[PDB]
Amino acid sequence: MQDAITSVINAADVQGKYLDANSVEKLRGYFQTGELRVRAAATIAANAATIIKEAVAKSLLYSDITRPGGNMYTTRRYAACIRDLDYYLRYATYGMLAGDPSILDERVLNGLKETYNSLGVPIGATIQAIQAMKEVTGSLVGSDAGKEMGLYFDYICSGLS
Amino acid sequence: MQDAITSVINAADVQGKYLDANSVEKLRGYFQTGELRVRAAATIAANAATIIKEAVAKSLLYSDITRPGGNMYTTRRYAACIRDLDYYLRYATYGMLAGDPSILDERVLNGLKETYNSLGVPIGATIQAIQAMKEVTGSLVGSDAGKEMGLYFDYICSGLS
Amino acid sequence: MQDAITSVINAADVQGKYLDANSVEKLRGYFQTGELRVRAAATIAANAATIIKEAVAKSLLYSDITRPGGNMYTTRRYAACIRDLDYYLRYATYGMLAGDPSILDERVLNGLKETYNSLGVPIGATIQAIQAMKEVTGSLVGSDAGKEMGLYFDYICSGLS
Amino acid sequence: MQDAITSVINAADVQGKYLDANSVEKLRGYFQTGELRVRAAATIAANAATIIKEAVAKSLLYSDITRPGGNMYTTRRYAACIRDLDYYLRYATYGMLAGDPSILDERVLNGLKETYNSLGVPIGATIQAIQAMKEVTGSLVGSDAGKEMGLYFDYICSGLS
Amino acid sequence: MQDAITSVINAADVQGKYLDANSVEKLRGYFQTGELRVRAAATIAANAATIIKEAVAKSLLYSDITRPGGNMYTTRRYAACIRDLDYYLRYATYGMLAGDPSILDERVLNGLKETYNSLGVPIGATIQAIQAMKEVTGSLVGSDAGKEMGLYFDYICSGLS
Amino acid sequence: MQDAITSVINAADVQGKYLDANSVEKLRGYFQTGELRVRAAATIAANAATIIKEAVAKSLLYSDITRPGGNMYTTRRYAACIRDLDYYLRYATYGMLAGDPSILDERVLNGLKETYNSLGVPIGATIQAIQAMKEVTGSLVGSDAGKEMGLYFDYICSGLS
Amino acid sequence: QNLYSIKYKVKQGVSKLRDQQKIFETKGSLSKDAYLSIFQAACRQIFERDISTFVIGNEIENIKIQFIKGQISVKEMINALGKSSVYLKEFYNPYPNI
Amino acid sequence: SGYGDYSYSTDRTKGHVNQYYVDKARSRSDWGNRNVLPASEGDAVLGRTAKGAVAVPEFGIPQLDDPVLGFGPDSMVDPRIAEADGAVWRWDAGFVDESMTLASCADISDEAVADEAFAKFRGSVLAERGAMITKAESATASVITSLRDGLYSGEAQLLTASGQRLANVAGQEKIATISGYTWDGQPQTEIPGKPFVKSIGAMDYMDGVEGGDVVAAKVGAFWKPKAPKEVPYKRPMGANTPELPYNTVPRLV
Amino acid sequence: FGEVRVPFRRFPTLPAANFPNTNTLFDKQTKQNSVVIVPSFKAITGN
Amino acid sequence: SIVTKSIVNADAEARYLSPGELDRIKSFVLSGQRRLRIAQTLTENRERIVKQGGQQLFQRRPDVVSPGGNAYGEEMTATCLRDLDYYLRLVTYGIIAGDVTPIEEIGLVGVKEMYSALGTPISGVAEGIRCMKDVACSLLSGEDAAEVGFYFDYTLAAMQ
Amino acid sequence: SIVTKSIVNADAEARYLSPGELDRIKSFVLSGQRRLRIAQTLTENRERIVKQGGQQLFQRRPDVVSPGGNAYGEEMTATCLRDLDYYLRLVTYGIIAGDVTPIEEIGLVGVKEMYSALGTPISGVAEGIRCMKDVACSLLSGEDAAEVGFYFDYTLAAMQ
Ligand SMILES: CCC1=C(C)/C(=C/C2=NC(=C\c3[nH]c(/C=C4\NC(=O)[C@H](C)[C@H]4CC)c(C)c3CCC(=O)O)/C(CCC(=O)O)=C2C)NC1=O
Ligand SMILES: CCC1=C(C)/C(=C/C2=NC(=C\c3[nH]c(/C=C4\NC(=O)[C@H](C)[C@H]4CC)c(C)c3CCC(=O)O)/C(CCC(=O)O)=C2C)NC1=O
Ligand SMILES: CCC1=C(C)/C(=C/C2=NC(=C\c3[nH]c(/C=C4\NC(=O)[C@H](C)[C@H]4CC)c(C)c3CCC(=O)O)/C(CCC(=O)O)=C2C)NC1=O
Ligand SMILES: CCC1=C(C)/C(=C/C2=NC(=C\c3[nH]c(/C=C4\NC(=O)[C@H](C)[C@H]4CC)c(C)c3CCC(=O)O)/C(CCC(=O)O)=C2C)NC1=O
Ligand SMILES: CCC1=C(C)/C(=C/C2=NC(=C\c3[nH]c(/C=C4\NC(=O)[C@H](C)[C@H]4CC)c(C)c3CCC(=O)O)/C(CCC(=O)O)=C2C)NC1=O
Ligand SMILES: CCC1=C(C)/C(=C/C2=NC(=C\c3[nH]c(/C=C4\NC(=O)[C@H](C)[C@H]4CC)c(C)c3CCC(=O)O)/C(CCC(=O)O)=C2C)NC1=O
Ligand SMILES: CCC1=C(C)/C(=C/C2=NC(=C\c3[nH]c(/C=C4\NC(=O)[C@H](C)[C@H]4CC)c(C)c3CCC(=O)O)/C(CCC(=O)O)=C2C)NC1=O
Ligand SMILES: CCC1=C(C)/C(=C/C2=NC(=C\c3[nH]c(/C=C4\NC(=O)[C@H](C)[C@H]4CC)c(C)c3CCC(=O)O)/C(CCC(=O)O)=C2C)NC1=O
Repeated sequence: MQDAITSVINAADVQGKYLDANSVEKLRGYFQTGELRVRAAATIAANAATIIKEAVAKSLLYSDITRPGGNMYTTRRYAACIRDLDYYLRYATYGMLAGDPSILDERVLNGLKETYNSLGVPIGATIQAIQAMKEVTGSLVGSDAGKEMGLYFDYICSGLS
Repeated sequence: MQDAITSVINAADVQGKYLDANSVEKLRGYFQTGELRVRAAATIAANAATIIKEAVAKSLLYSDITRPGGNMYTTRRYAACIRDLDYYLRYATYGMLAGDPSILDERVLNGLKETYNSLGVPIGATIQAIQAMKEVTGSLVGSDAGKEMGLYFDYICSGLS
Repeated sequence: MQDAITSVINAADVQGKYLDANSVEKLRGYFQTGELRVRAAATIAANAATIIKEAVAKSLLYSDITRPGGNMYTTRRYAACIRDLDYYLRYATYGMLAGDPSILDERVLNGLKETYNSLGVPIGATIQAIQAMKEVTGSLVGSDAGKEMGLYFDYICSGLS
Repeated sequence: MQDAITSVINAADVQGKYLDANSVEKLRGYFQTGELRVRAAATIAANAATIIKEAVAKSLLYSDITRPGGNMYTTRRYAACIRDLDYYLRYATYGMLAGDPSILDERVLNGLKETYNSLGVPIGATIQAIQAMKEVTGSLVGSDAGKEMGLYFDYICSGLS
Repeated sequence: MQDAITSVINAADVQGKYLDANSVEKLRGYFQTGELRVRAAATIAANAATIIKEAVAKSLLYSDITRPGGNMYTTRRYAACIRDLDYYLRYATYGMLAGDPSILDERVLNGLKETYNSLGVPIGATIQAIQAMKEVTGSLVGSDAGKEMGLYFDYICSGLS
Repeated sequence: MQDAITSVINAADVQGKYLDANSVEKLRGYFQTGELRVRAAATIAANAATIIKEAVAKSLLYSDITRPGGNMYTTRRYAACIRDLDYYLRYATYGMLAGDPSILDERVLNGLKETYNSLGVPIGATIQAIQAMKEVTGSLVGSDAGKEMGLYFDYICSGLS
Repeated sequence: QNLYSIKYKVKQGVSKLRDQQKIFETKGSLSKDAYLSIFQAACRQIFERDISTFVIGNEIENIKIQFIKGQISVKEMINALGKSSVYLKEFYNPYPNI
Repeated sequence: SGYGDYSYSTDRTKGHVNQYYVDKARSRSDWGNRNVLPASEGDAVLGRTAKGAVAVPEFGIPQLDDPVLGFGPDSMVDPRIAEADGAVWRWDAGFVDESMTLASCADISDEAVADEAFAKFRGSVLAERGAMITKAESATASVITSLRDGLYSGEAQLLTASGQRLANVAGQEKIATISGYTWDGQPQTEIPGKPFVKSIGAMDYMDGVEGGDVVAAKVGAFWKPKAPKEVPYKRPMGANTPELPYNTVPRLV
Repeated sequence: FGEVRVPFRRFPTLPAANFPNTNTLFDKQTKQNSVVIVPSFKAITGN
Repeated sequence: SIVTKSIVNADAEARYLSPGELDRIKSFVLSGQRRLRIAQTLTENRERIVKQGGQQLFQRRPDVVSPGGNAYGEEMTATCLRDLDYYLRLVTYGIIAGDVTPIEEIGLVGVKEMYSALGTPISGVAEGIRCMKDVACSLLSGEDAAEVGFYFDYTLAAMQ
Repeated sequence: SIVTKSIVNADAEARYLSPGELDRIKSFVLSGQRRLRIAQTLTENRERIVKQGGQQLFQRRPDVVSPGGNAYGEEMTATCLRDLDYYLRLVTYGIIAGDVTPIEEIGLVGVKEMYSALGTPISGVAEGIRCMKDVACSLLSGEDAAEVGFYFDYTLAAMQ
């Protein structure tokens, strides 16, 4: 994984360069938003279970997928999918704190579509549940942190589609 | 391709045997149901377009796959998928007339999952469209012919999954 | 793994249905043959070593594969192949007791052809040894149990070819 | 192939959206640089042979690969490799005009590493010749167009490595 | 394909060398045996059908493979295998004339084991038929030409095993 | 692993043969060169570090791969590559002592190209470093032992390319 | 240099995962939470994920209580974990011996 | 796939193994040295039975046309039929063995063997069923007490969302209240000095409510009331009085 | 690992192709596919 | 299923089924007929069982249907009765299988996680299952009721 | 980076970042501005730092540039100054990252192996780094020089 600072340092180091004015620009940009990022991460850690509960209730709780024949019918499957949503929320929070989606590429999206296709998990319903989670999360953390979190939520949805 | 008669003759010939009582049993079984098979094949040839139209309308016509971003969004993709459904119906009719799914293995299922995976065609939606087509086809041809046709429909769905 | 009872219950549960008359038909069919199945499994457990010995003696004991250059020339290879035949017999017995070949798919046939191809094990000789074992096993257990066991022996041979 | 305009229109159409302010941003960005792109493409079309000649002279003209034993020793191989370099330059020019490297994926990089590996063509020397061509091309077209062209040159080198 | 002369010229050319005393040694060696090679090739062209007939009669004509269940039971399979033996004899003659087995690698052995394994053709019986053909061919052409031909016969058998 | 003696014994044993005159020919050939092989192996064990140092100095020490951006820029990568060169030298010495490159196939070349491709290690530079090591090693051990060692050096380079 | 050339050079590597790894182990005088989070780290290594989605709850309870009390070492807990009914159901029943 | 189709399964042939001491009966001299006898009537010598006799056309002309007299579908099988073809000897090919026939096994519709049967089945599974139930409630009591004793309330547990669900369970079932965080992420506390300080009173010292609202929670020795809990006296501590410093207070430790 | 440490991923260097096989094992998610990564090592000439 | 579990437990040890396991399979296939009869009786009296269990639950736990409770309202009460019907169906499956594998693989593994994510008190589900157990055992004979409650007790233990 | 290291150390334990780790990330992002200022000052005075460090090294270790020494000749002296510039750049990276991860992952892991394979005395490199440390700390304030030498000291310790 590499955060914004690591990415800037890598871009400068891969050219044998010292950190010039543009690197300082990006570094100041990250340092100004770090405190908002910490606030949002704390608030999201506070209310993870309620966020997942509300997203599931608004997205797929009463649809036909929770009915016999659906992919998430039995109790095993319901528990597995809520665990998946918890994974997505936690990794989106990591990406928001780091300011860089490389952790999502390395730890989440690598081989996820193939696993879901082998298992038979519907991708569209998953993307819609992540979109509903984006709504609740932006709601709870306010506009700026919600846009920051929605960046990585949309990153996960694009990597999954 | 080999039908029921060809399969019985092959099983007898691969042992240097003459057609004994069990071969006669199977041959009589096929000869008794042949006329029902011809009736069903004629009726299905009569109403192929309406069967495909009704299956598409009940399975994926108003879902999100037909909207922008969906696999069959543009007109090219819609036409391609209805052509695919026509293929499936015609080959299921061939298999029902022959009483043997070997034509499905040789002409349909061979390398189909790999083609769909390279193209990005959703397999679950395809299997569900074939299941909806099974409903309409059994509906139109009555109970016995519908079970016969559903045998090969389920064969295609199992070979695709 | 799923036996006949598990398969019937799954077919009924995947539709939200209660066990109707056809499920009762299949369940009675399994319950009537269970005692014969137990008898055959006991007799096969009694004489596994002699069955394997006689099958090897009639199938590949004096052929050229046991001579220098043959796949099972050295003592390592001879022991490995007799262990393989023991595996096949034990898993065929499991499948006969369960009345369902899914254990053969999950525990035996999954990736077996690829392993044999990487090792260089001749597939035709293996299938012929399994066919010879089918003869001795049906011989020892009588006609009905021999047909039951030969079902799963032929299942293994078809999955291997 | 899709250019910048096609990519923006596709991103908007795959969501059922009208072209909003961000699409206008990207479209204006392409329209502002189009004239510089046309100038660079004309200049590169003017001096393709001299660019290839100078890149070959600075990269691999006197190395050991042109001597007996090296790849491209005989006249057939020399002509084939200069034709390859002409291909790379022409397709990089197409990509620079389009503002999108999808043509490189569809018409150049698809199955190129495998062809070179089957033929025995050294990949490192090819990448170095493309890098030398990038120098001369940026030299001839000036700084901005040289960075634009170097984008697609590096795209080809990354797809080849 | 490359014969003895082509191989010597290639070994000399791949080092930027002129043909020195060792190349002259090999070239004289080939030129001395060329006339015997032409005699043997003519005699083998004269009696190809009888050679194949006698090899088949001594190797697999009355075995169980020509019986129902064998791989060469029906008339299609018998004709196919005698055509295969004709291929082997003709290509061994080409290799003997050229003094180099590279034609066997390029035109015969490339993907032959895989084709035979997919078809189910027994490899041991094929190797034994080729060995029987080696006997008759050496018999008909005399000792020196028979050793020359047996070199390439054994090359084919080793590439097939 | 199998040396020259093991290979001869295996070729004789795979045919049920006793060691005849040709096996004696090969065995005498190995026994005559064994003492030279031991001398060369001792001398190479004496000067491994200096051989690797001189090969690296003549092949890639001042090129651009050791600068920022190049593979082996950082100290980790430099140490890793010199360890790789030590591996190659030690295994070439093993192969020279054994008179058989099977140890190189089993312990070195198996899955090496794939590892280097996943890591991004340039194959051409590696082959050139091995070629430079071949020069120094032949230099230090004299003509005959240098040709012996160069056989296995070229074997590694061909297996890597 | 540009984004394509830089991204290629930044990725050349074994992976940063090798540096970015932490080991668990029992040091002297751990409390009972410290024992719990070590047990939960074992469940993620031997079972590849948290157990609660594929167990009832009463399957490895006595193994957890035993390790939290300091009665068994880490190696004994891992050995007992690998020969539980949970490990048999997840990584033995659905696969071949190979 | 067609008619003449090769299968390893249906290949009874020594072509994949080279057993060159096996072919088909060819010469008249082959009957004394290599071949035994045909195993069926398809493999029989042309125009003869499997045993070597001339094949006769198996059926006659029915005398005695009559439904009550005369042979019919109700007529019993004469025992000398099986004696005529030699099927009564154990070395014959058609020797029937009824010990492994399906007809020899017990009917299941018969109520009698069914009730004889179920008791025998329950007798085996009783012990294992009881053991598994005992194990389940053991696990439940263990988790109730480690919930009450502070396990699962460390903040490393309260950070994960499954830990939060377990805390909400412990609260909802009235087992114990776990002090978590406020909505903005700060730790809850009743006294603002240190974090996670929870309330007390009137239910931390009540018994029989260890697993309240949990259905049939058997924790401890539920089969009896507990000892009266009285020891209101101080024992002098010999060599174990905590020695503190004089003229000062142990600040902290 | 001794008796105090929990096992971990362990990027190997010199078991001769242990590196890429170990990488494929750990880089795949649970139940990603039906493949067997190491059905056997391809046969060498000899015994 | 008993046959399946015997086969796996014998498969791990790389041995055929010993005569004890075969004895037990035999005893099971012999009792299959009364197993099907008991499953019949429980299966086709499902409406009364669910209704009377729902009553005993709502009288024992008025909070769940009190204003705001998890099963508060028409729809939530219907959903809770749906859950009770689910578990009765699973109990019939387990009765015919001869072992709690069907009940435990469907409806018991991860049940605490699901009901915690839904906000439902698991003790209420346990109470409902106990009430259904009493109602269902009221309709059976002595030995039949003993054998049938054998599975309700396991479902209650797993749902603590 | 401090954020990265906190994230990995929290990831191994399968927990979110505790309030201490978040506190420390907050303090880091708040000090990022003076971190960038210090990196500025060290970055754009690189020529004098490398030159004056090279002098102090060559006066303290005349053997390395003596006739035959490792850095003997124009080219070798230029290469040694190149190495000193490498390490100054890495120190600036570490200053902006807030932790020695950039310095240690680039230029410290396996440095002894590299310099032993090159024939360079590692103690000479340590002397050069110490001289550059004094020269660079001369241009900073008290607290800034203290925080900047914090990384030179780590680089020296790793290079023993
Ligand atoms: C086969 C095993 C199995 C079970 C058990 C299962 C349960 C299950 N129970 C649900 C809801 C529910 N379940 C209840 C149940 C209750 N409320 C109470 O107060 C009582 C304690 C309890 C009834 C005894 C309620 C109220 C809901 C709706 C919750 C909501 O939507 O807010 C839902 C979400 C909606 C739906 O029914 O599809 C599932 C999936 N799924 C399964 O596959
Ligand atoms: C860290 C990144 C990461 C993810 C996300 C991941 C997912 C993952 N999801 C799984 C299953 C699953 N995932 C779901 C999820 C869903 N069902 C639905 O209908 C919804 C659309 C969706 C939830 C939103 C279900 C139901 C299963 C169980 C499949 C089964 O039991 O057959 C499994 C199989 C493992 C097991 O449960 O035994 C894995 C490995 N692994 C990872 O390493
Ligand atoms: C972007 C290019 C594009 C087009 C054009 C498109 C058309 C399209 N038109 C549809 C239906 C339809 N379209 C019409 C249209 C008409 N009825 C009339 O009498 C008129 C002549 C005409 C309106 C001018 C009707 C009535 C239906 C519904 C038909 C039915 O459901 O029976 C449907 C099926 C349901 C749906 O809308 O998802 C598709 C996919 N899809 C595409 O991707
Ligand atoms: C085996 C077949 C074969 C040929 C023929 C061959 C030719 C060849 N000629 C070359 C150069 C050259 N060749 C010439 C030749 C000439 N100048 C004149 O005015 C005369 C007309 C002519 C001599 C008769 C010159 C001057 C160069 C160097 C050109 C330069 O570097 O600018 C080069 C580039 C440098 C090198 O020699 O490696 C190659 C590869 N390569 C081959 O593999
Ligand atoms: C199912 C289609 C089919 C056919 C027809 C078939 C024929 C066939 N005929 C054979 C031999 C033979 N066939 C004959 C037949 C004849 N001699 C005469 O003069 C007459 C004209 C003719 C009899 C009408 C003879 C003499 C041989 C033995 C030849 C020898 O061994 O030299 C053989 C070699 C030995 C063997 O029988 O296995 C085959 C495979 N195989 C097949 O799969
Ligand atoms: C030029 C090099 C070359 C060879 C050798 C070659 C062989 C080859 N042999 C084939 C079949 C065959 N080959 C045989 C051969 C044999 N059966 C036996 O029992 C014997 C051991 C053996 C003869 C010695 C038979 C029986 C078939 C037919 C398979 C079938 O019809 O299923 C086929 C399938 C094509 C067809 O007949 O439709 C090919 C392509 N192709 C090539 O390009
Ligand atoms: C016994 C046979 C065998 C070999 C050869 C082998 C190689 C091997 N080389 C590796 C890395 C490496 N190998 C190199 C090598 C080079 N860089 C260059 O520029 C040069 C061209 C080349 C040296 C000549 C480098 C730089 C790495 C480190 C990659 C990284 O850190 O990202 C790794 C990753 C393990 C690690 O260092 O953590 C393995 C497993 N393994 C084996 O089992
Ligand atoms: C970013 C981390 C990093 C470092 C540090 C690094 C060092 C490095 N130092 C080198 C050489 C060298 N380095 C020195 C250095 C010295 N001589 C002395 O006496 C002094 C003690 C010392 C200067 C302080 C010399 C003389 C050479 C050339 C050695 C030779 O070519 O013989 C080389 C080979 C040529 C080159 O510079 O490309 C490398 C790769 N590479 C890296 O990636």
